[PDB]
Amino acid sequence: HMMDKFGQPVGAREFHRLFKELRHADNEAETIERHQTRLVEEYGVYPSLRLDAYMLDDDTYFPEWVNALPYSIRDRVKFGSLGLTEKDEALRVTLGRMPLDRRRREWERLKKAKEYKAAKEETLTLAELRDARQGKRRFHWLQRKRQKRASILRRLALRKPDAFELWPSRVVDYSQRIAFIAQHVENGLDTKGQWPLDPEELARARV
Amino acid sequence: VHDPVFMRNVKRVLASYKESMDHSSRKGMSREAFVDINEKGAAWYLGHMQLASRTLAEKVKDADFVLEIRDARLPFTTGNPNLQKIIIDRPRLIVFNKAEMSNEDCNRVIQQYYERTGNFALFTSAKRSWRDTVEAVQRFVTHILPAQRFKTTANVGLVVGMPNVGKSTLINSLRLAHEYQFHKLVPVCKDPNIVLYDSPGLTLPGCFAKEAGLKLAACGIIPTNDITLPRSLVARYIYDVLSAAGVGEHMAECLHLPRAPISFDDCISMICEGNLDPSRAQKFLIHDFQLGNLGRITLDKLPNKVRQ
Amino acid sequence: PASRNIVVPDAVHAKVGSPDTLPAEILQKR
Amino acid sequence: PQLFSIESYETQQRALRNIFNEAGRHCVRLRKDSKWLLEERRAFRQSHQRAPTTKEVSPHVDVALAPVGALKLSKYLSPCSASREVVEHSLLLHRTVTKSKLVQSSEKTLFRCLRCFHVYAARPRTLLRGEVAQSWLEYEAEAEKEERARQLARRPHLRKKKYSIGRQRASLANDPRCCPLCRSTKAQWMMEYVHHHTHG
Amino acid sequence: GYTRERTNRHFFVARANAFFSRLPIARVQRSLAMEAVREGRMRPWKYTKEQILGAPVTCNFEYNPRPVRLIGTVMDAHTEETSIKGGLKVYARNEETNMMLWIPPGNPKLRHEVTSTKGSFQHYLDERDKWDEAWITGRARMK
Amino acid sequence: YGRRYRKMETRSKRRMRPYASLGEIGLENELRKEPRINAKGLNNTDDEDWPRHTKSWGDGMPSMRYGS
Amino acid sequence: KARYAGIDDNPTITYKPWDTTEPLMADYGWTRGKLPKFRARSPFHRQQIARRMVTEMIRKDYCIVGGARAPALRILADHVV
Amino acid sequence: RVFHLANRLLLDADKYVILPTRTTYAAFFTICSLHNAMPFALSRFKDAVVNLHVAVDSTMASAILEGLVQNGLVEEAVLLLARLQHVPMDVQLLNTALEVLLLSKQPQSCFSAFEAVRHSGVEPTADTYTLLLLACERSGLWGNTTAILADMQMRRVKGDGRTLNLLLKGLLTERLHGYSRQLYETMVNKNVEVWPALESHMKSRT
Amino acid sequence: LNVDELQLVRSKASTGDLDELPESLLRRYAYQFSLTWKRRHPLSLLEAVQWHSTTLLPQQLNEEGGASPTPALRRQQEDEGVHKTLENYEAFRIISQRTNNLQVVDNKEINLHLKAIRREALRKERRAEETLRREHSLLEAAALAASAKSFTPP
RNA sequence: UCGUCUACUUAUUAGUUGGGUUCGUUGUAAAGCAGAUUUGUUU
RNA sequence: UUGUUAAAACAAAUAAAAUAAAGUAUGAAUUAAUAUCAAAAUUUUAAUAAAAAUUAAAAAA
Ligand SMILES: [Zn+2]
Repeated sequence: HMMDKFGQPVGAREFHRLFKELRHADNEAETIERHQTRLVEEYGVYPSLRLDAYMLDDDTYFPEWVNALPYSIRDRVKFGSLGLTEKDEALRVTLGRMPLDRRRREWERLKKAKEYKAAKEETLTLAELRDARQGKRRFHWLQRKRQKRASILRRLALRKPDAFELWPSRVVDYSQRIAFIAQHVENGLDTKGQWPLDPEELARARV
Repeated sequence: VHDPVFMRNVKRVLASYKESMDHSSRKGMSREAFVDINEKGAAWYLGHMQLASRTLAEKVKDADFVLEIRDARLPFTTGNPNLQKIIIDRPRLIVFNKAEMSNEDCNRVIQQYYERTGNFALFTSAKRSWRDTVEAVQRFVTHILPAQRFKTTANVGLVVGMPNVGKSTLINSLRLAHEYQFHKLVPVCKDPNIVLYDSPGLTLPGCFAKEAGLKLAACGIIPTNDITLPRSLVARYIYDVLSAAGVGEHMAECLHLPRAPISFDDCISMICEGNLDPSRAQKFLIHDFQLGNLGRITLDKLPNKVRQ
Repeated sequence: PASRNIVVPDAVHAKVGSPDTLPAEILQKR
Repeated sequence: PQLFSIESYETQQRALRNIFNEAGRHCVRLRKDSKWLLEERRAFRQSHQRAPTTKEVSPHVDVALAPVGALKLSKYLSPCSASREVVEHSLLLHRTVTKSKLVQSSEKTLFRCLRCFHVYAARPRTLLRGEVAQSWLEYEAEAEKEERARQLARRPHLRKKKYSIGRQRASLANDPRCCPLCRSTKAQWMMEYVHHHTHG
Repeated sequence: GYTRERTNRHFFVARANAFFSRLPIARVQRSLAMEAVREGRMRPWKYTKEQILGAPVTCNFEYNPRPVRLIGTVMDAHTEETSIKGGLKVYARNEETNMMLWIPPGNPKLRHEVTSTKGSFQHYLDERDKWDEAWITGRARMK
Repeated sequence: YGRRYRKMETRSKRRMRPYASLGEIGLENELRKEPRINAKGLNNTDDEDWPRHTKSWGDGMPSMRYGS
Repeated sequence: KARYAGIDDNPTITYKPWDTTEPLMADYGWTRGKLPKFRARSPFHRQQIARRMVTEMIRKDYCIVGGARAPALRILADHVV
Repeated sequence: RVFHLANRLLLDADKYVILPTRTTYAAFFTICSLHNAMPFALSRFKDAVVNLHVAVDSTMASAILEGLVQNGLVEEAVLLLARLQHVPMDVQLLNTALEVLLLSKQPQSCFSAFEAVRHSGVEPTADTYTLLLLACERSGLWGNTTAILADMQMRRVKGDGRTLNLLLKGLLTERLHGYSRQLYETMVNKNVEVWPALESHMKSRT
Repeated sequence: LNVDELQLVRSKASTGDLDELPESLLRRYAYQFSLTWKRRHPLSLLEAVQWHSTTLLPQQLNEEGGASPTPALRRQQEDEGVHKTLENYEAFRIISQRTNNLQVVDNKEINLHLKAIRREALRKERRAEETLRREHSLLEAAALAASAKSFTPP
C-alpha cells in the first residue's frame, strides 16, 4: 500500500523486472500446472493427499524433487491447486503446534466435517446471502493478487505512458459517444437527433 | 485553460453547490405547486383563480376556441371556477387525460352533459400519442368553428390546464415536432391554420383547501412531502372514499388481503403483514392508487344540476 | 379489479360550507 | 356515513396535545447561568424600557419531561401499528424541545455519552453547545472570546496566571465538553434517559 | 509590550528529590490505610488478581430513605493488598440493565463485600462476554 | 505536498512496527518460515536464520559505528 | 500508554524481579523512567541496533559506541548479566 | 435453487484463486434479472470492476443494461450507460443502448446515437431497425421514415416481418402512396403477415 | 371483531378495575388495535390495554361517563411514574457521585437517535421509490407495446 | 412610504334552488421613480 | 463525525498519543538606492505616504 501510494517512478532495471514478471506470469502458471500434473500422473499423489500433507505438515507425501523445485514455485506447486482459507492456514498452525496423534485425529474429524459441509453447500445460508448482497469478501486473496497486478501495471506505465495504455489513442470510442449522448439524456439537455453535439453546451447544461 | 483563480473559484462554488444539495431532506413548501414555466422563463404566481375573472374573460373573448386539459379522476376541481360559473360563448374542447382510471359511468355522464351544454369531451389514454389528440382537435375545429374571413388568418385556441395534467408536455411536444418539421404560441397544423395560446397564471391554482389538497395528492397532481402534508391525511381520505363505496371485499381482492378489513388501522396492519413498515405500506397504497390498478374511481363529486 | 363498480355518495363527506371546503385564507381572515 | 378515518386521526392528535400539556406540571427547576441571566436582564431593559420582573425573567429553567403515558404508549404499540408514527414523531419533537430548555442551564447535571457509555457530571450549556446550533449561543461564544482577548491584550502577563496548564486542565474538568474516557462530544441527558428506561 | 514566562528564581527552581529519603512516605501510606481500617471505612484484603477476578460481590450505597444494594461480579481488582489507592471493577445487571462500576474502597457511605475470595474464571468469562456483547449492541444501535 | 523522497522511500521499503517481547519475537520466528500459498514466494536458504557472523565478510571487519 | 509486556505468560511460582519489563525490550524514550533513544529510522530499527550491539558486546567483551547508544548498551548488558 | 447455485459459483471462485470471466458475469446478471434481484447483480458488477480490476466487456455491459431494463430501472440503466467508457463496440451493445434510450425520457437520443454510428462501426440489424422505428413511433417525429428505408437499402441488409410492418405503418402515416403500395406489393409477394389494423386500412383505401 | 356495547363496557371498566374482566377480551382488543402484549408476563397485557384505553379518546362515551375521573386516575398513575423516575434518577446520581467512573448500557435499548430515524426513513423511502420506478417502467413498456399495434395511420 | 379587499347582490324559504358583479391615510410636484452596489496578490 | 448496506463491515476527512527528518561538516539561489534607518500616537500636504510637522521615547542577540 505504501509503495503504491508514495512510489517514485521506477528506473530501467526495475521497469524491466516488472515487465518480465508480468510477461512470464502465464509461463509460470503453465509450468506449475505441468509440475502438478506430472506429479499426480506419475506418483498418484492426488490433491486430497496434498491437502492432507499440508494440514499434517508432512513431506512424506511428496517425492524428492518437490523440495528441489525452484523456490518461487516450490511453495505453490504443493498447495496451490486445492482451496485454502486464512482459517485453514490458522488451523494448520494449530495442528503443527498440537501433538501428532491429536494432529491426525483432529484432522480426520475436520476432514469429515468439511466433506459434510461440501455436501450441505448446495444452498446458501443467511450470512452468506448477506455477504453476497453486501459485496464483502472474507477470502480476499484473489483481491490481493489482482491489486498487486494492478499496482505493477501502474508502476510500470508511470515511466512510459504510451507503453501500457488502456485504450488506443488514435482510435475513436463509439461507446464514449454513446455515453456522451446518455449524459445528455441524464442532464436533460434536449437532443434533436442532430449529430455532432456541443460538449461545452453539455457542460453548461450539467452545471 | 482560463485563469487559475477562476478555476479555483468555479471549483469552490461547485463544492458549495454539492454540499448544499447533498441533503436528501425536501422542504415543506411545494415549489412545483407555484412554479410555472413559459416562453419568457420560470414564473411564480400568487393568489387564487377567482380574482382573475376579467383577465380570463378578456382572453377568451380574443381566442377562437377554448381547449381545456383536465384529469379524468377529478374533473371539476382541476380547471377554472369562473369558466363553470359564467357561460363561455366560444366552443370548448376538454381533453380528459388518464381516462383509464376514471369511472366509465361517470365519464359517459360528464361527456353527455358536455354534449348537452355544447362542449366536446375527448378522453385520452397513456398508450395514445398526442398526434391523434391534435388530429381530433383539428377535426373539431373544421367541423364546429365557422370558416375564417381572410385566408391567411388562423384560428386560436386558449389552452386552460395545470402543468401537471399534461398541458406543458403537450406544448413541448408540439413545439419540438414543429421545429423538427421546419428543420408565445404554438402552431399545430398549417393547412387548416390552427394555433394555440397558453395562459400559465390563469391555470395555475396556487393555494388550495385541505380536501382539495387531499384529492390532488391522491390523483398525483400536487406533490407529497413529510413536512407539509403527511401521507396519513391523504391515505385515510382514500380509504374513506373506498369505505363510502363500501367495496371491502373488492379492497381485499385488490390488496391480496386474507379477509375484508374493518378499519384503517386494520388495513395498514394487513398491508404490513414481503414485510415492510406502515409508512412504506401506505406509500405503496398511494402508489397503487396513482398507477391505477384500482379502476373505475372518481373522487370529484357531481352537482345535482350536472346530474340532472 | 379494473372495471369493478366504485361509486361514491355525495352525503358521506365533503359537505358544502365546511371549514375543510373553504380555504384557510378565508377562515383566518374571518 | 361520515369521515370516520379522518376524525380518528384528528382525535388521536388531540390526545397527544393534551397528554403533553399535562406533563408540563412535572418540572425540574434548573438555575440559569450567571452571565446568561444578566444577558436577559440587559435585553429586557432595552426592549420594555422597564426594570426586569423576577417572574418574567424566570431565573429557574422549567424543563418538562415526556408524559408517562407516551413512553408506554409507543412501547406496547406494535411497529405495524399505523398510530405509532404519529406518536413517535410527537416524542422526537419533545425530545429536541427538552434539549432546547436544557442548554439554558449551567448547573451540574448527569450527562452520559453514547460512544463508550460513560456517565459523568457536566454543565448543559457548554456540553450541548455544538448540538443545539443556536446563533445567540454562537454570538455569545464569539463575544466572550473577544472579552478574553481584551483582558489579555491589555496585560500580557495576565495570561500567565489565568491561562496555565494547571488552570487549563482544571477548567476542562470543570466543564467536561467531552467524555474523559472516549473523548466524544456526543452526550445525552441522563434524567431523560432514566425516565425513558424505567417506563419503557 | 513585553512579559516573561519562565522564572530562574532559586527558591522556585530548587528541588528536594534528594532529601525525600528522610520521609517515610510508604509508612505514611500504610498509616493512612490502617487509620481507615480502624475507623471502618475499609476492611483489609489480601488476594491476587487471578484469585479475586470472577468472584461475586454485594455493594450497599447508603442513602436515605433506602440504601441501594447491588450484586455484581468482580471484573478487575486494581490492588492486591489494602491501601489508600485501592480500586475494584464490578459488573452488575438489573432487569434489562447492565452496568460496570469502579468501586473505590474507604468510602464511608459505601460498603462493598465480596462474598468469597475464591473466584470462577468461567463465570468471569461469561460476564465479560455478556458485557462486551451489551456494549457492542449499544454502540451499533447508537451509530 | 512536502513528503521527503528519501524518507518516504525508506519508510515504504523497511518495516517500522517494533517487537513487543522476546516471546513475541520467538512466535514471529516460528510463524515466519511458512510457505506461500499463491504469493510470489522467497528463497528460504538453509542458513537464513543461522548466524551470519562467519558467512558475511563485513560482520567481523573493523567498524566505526560499532567501534572495533 | 500501556505496555503489553505486562501481560505475563507461563507465570512462575515466584514473581519475577522486574515483574513489569521484558527486561530486554527497554521501551526507549526521553523521560527518566525510560532509556535514552539513540537516533534510528524506526523503533524496530532501534531494537535491531540494540540487539546487534549487545550481541557484539557479549562476543568481544567490549564495545566502543557513539552518542546515546552507550547507556542503552550498558543497561542491556546489565539485564543480560 | 438455481439462484443459490449461481451465487455459490461466484463465492467458490472467490474462495479459490481463480476468477470468473466476463461471460460468467453476464450470465449471472441475466440470472439476477430473471430472479428480479438486481442489487445482487449490481454489487457483483461493482466488486468485479472497482477492486477486482476486470475490464467491462461489450456483452457484459449489454447484459447488465438488459437486466436493468427488464427489471424496470430505466433511469438507472441510463445512468450506468452514461458512466460506461472504453468498451468495444458490438451490435448487441448497440441495440441494448438503443432500447435504453428508447425507454428513457428522450426517444430522439437513440436516433441521434444511430446517426452517430451511421458513419462507422458495426452494421445495424433488423432488430436495431425495429427499435429505431419503435422509438420513432413513441416520439412522433417520423421525419426520417423514408431515410431509414433508404439506409436499409444502401446497407443491403434484409429486414424482418415486424421491421417491414413498422415501415409500412410509418409510410402510411407519412402518406407516401407510391412507396407504401410498393412495400405492400412486395410484402404480399414475400408472403409475410401484416398487422390487422394496417391490412384493414389498406383494404379500405383500395 | 368486537361488539360496540362490549367495547364500551370494557373501556368503562378498565379505568376502575380491569382484573375482574376476562383476559381473552383484552387479547382480542390488542389484536384489533395491533398492540404488542408480552407473552411471558400476564401483567403486560393488562397494562397495554389500560394504556390504550387511556390514549383512546371516545368523544361521547368518556365525556358522558366520567369527564374528570377518567383522566384523573391516569394522572395519578403518571404521578406515580414520575416519582419512580425521580427515585431512579436520584439513585443514579448518588452512585455516580460516589463511584469513580460508571458505565450504563441497556440490552433492549429503547431509544432511537433522530438522525438515525431520518436516515432509516429516507432509506426505506428510496427503496419504495425504486419499486415505484419499476412499476412505472413496466406500465410505460406495456403502453408502448399497445401503441405499436393498436395505433392506426390516419 | 412593505395597507385592505375569495364575497356581495336578486329572488326562494327552513340548510336547498336558478341570475348579475375595491376603498383609503401621508409625503412629494422634486430632495421621486429599471438594474447592480462587490474587491483581503487571499491557500 | 458523516454516508452506504444488514439484523457488524466499507469509504472520506481532520483534532489528540506514537514514529521520524541533527546542535556535525559541505554549502548555493530569489533579492539588493541608501544614512550604525525614521519604536509609537496626533495633525497635515496632489492617490498606500514609510513626504512634512507636533507630542513621545524607542536597548542587544
Ligand atoms: Zn465516553
